[PDB]
Amino acid sequence: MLVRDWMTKDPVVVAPDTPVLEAIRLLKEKGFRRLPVMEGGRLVGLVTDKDLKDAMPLSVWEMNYLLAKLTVREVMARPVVTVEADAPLEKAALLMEERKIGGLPVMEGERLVGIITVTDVLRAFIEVLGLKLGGLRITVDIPDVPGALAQMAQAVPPANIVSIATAAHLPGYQRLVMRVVGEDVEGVPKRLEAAGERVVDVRPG
Amino acid sequence: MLVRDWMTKDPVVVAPDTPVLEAIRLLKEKGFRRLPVMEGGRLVGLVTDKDLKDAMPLSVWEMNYLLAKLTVREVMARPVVTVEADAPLEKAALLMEERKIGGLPVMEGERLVGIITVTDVLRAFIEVLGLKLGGLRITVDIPDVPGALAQMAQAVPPANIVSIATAAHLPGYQRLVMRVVGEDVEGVPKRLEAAGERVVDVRPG
Amino acid sequence: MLVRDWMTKDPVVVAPDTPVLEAIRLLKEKGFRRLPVMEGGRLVGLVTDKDLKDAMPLSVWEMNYLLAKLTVREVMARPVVTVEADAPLEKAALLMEERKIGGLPVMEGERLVGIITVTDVLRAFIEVLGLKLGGLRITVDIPDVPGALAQMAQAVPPANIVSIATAAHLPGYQRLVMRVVGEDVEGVPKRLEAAGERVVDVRPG
Amino acid sequence: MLVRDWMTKDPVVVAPDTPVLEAIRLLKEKGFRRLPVMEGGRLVGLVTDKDLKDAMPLSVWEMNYLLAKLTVREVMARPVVTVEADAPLEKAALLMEERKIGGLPVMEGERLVGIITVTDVLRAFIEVLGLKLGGLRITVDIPDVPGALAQMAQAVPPANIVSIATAAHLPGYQRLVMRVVGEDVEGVPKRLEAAGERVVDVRPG
Repeated sequence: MLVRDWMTKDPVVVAPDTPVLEAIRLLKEKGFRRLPVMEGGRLVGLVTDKDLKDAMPLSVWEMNYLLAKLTVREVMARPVVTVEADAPLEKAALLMEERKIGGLPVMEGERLVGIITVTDVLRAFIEVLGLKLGGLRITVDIPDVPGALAQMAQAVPPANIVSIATAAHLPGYQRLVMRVVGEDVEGVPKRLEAAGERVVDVRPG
Repeated sequence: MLVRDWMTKDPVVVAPDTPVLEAIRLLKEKGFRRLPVMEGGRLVGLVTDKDLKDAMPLSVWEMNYLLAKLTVREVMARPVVTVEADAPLEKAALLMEERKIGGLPVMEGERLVGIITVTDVLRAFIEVLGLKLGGLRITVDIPDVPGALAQMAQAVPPANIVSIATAAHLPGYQRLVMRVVGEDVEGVPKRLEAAGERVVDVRPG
Repeated sequence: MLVRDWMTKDPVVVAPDTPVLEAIRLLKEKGFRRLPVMEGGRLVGLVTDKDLKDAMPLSVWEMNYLLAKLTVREVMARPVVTVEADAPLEKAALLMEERKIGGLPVMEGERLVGIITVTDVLRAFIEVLGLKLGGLRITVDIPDVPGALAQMAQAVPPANIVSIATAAHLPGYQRLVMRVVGEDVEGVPKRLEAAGERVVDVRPG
Repeated sequence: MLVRDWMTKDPVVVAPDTPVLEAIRLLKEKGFRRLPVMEGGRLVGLVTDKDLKDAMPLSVWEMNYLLAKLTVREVMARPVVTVEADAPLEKAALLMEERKIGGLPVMEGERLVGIITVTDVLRAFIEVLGLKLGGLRITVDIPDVPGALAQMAQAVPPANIVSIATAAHLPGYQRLVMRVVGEDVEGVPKRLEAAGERVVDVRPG
């Protein structure tokens, strides 16, 4: 799970002296929403469609004249928050959530290699947790001692586990959301509690 | 993991006859970005800040006069895609990613109880997968036979497993990204491969 | 020559609480350019198309929202300069030129009966000076003694004089621009100087 | 009375490729309202502040982007109506009233020497008719036979006549508006009708 595997490569970039209104049209016609800003071959700022639209430099033309001449440099954000291409996917999600952002320029050190957004990170979590694989979504409470998860896992075969998440740490218990697939997945809930495990609920993957 | 646990409750709503420009200012001053549209006490449409801004009904005043009178009804989207409050968190992420959306009205049947966004879903995944718990992030390749994960898990104690994801299904092997925490977590990589497991890489949680 | 004879009757009026953008459209669709403002059945202000257009109450929508709600009261001019319907036409021209204005509400005391503009005053001067009657335009220098004009005028018959203007008061001489029409107008220049008058130049009416 | 004597010399001009919004600001900061358009050293068009403001090339930015790039060439009027510098003042008034215009580029053949407006023409009529000279404004009805005006004029001395206009051609009578000044002007009304002339009314110049 790397940023590389989910980023969009070769994004559109813009220059600081690019006129605000030109930047806007560029974002419209190429389907993007944020625009990293290059100068001297280095990343010097970042602009979103919002930033451009909410730009504030009056009558209708003093204003209109002012927007017409406002440049990207005057509205771009810095310093820009970025992630390394080779970073774990989860780092991007962390950065995005911490700082309220929906998008993130992807770097190799000083170079720009792509862009990763919130919907890219969503796709990634959807893939690696198997949210599209059907099977069964099982919430189960296991004792919160080190060896318990290994013991719970023996009930699943012949079926497979694709992902486990901790819904909650509880007094005496760790509450797992578990997705299982494959052979005789329907048998899993039985086996789990017949093996003395505490099965909270079960629905389709 | 329910939509309930991550949604923002009691969102701002608007009426179809609300003027487009009034809706915009409402979104500015209350910090939201999408606006469900209520009528007759039912959800009849949905509008984003983008929808409102990109509205197209001319000189500067014919246009200006036209925006001034354009109503929410003329630009709202339907039918609105929603999720039930009691739905698993993962359902929201699925809906958002499928349909390119960043936000989702939350319902109890016909009633409106809140709103859940992409950053809410991010927070949720960040919590349940433990991306903020430190410990160790371990990519490990285990044989892709039913019983293998149970066997791999016995190496972790005295440390705990908080979450497992499948980075990839490979020939002969399932590649897991595993986050482990607690007592002697540093010992885990040793134990894993000393137990014959195939440890791909290790970095800090 | 009265204001009455040249004014446009029953002009469009507006109220102080009329929205600026509504006033603008009203001026577009009825062909006017200034809008007297009535309240309580009295004249309380005056607005031009310029005043409305150059109105200044920001981003593009804060501005747009602001214009949308700006009222005529906030941009109207007062006190309003007016002329009485029964006033000599020349009074309007004087008021318009003194105060740079192109239009003038026409009153009967406190009541509003019409509107007179610069092009109305132009029409009037064009009519009463006969600028469309053809004939001859004669610049002539007569001595600047009281009886001279009477003496110059005897040369015109059988032709008629329609108007006389003073192009300049000169040392020893008053320089007249005179328009003559009718029978044997071509004979006038001859008769004038043959009568010892000083004929500066002659062109077609 | 020439256009020369009342025109504003050395007006601001603009080029066809001048951006509409730049032309507008130029008119604001130099106090003019129309802008002749020069190219190749010849007059190729004319633009008013209205023309520029009412320009119509959509969302708020497609529009805004479009105005930003609209050039004077796309909105200028032609062919341009002009007057020769050496033309009689009255020609300008005729052109302005005929064609609804408030301004007129002033030429010497192919060259541009100035600009004359409606308020310039007003000033001129105000000067040559003596509307600011006080004295008496006398409406008088004289018989409409060739010799009558000469005969009426003998009553004015010792006072002077500065201008005569024809308010109306009537059955049997020409109705004159006459402005008289100087010595014993108060005596004129007496003398006129005592000389059998028909004095309609009298007010201050």
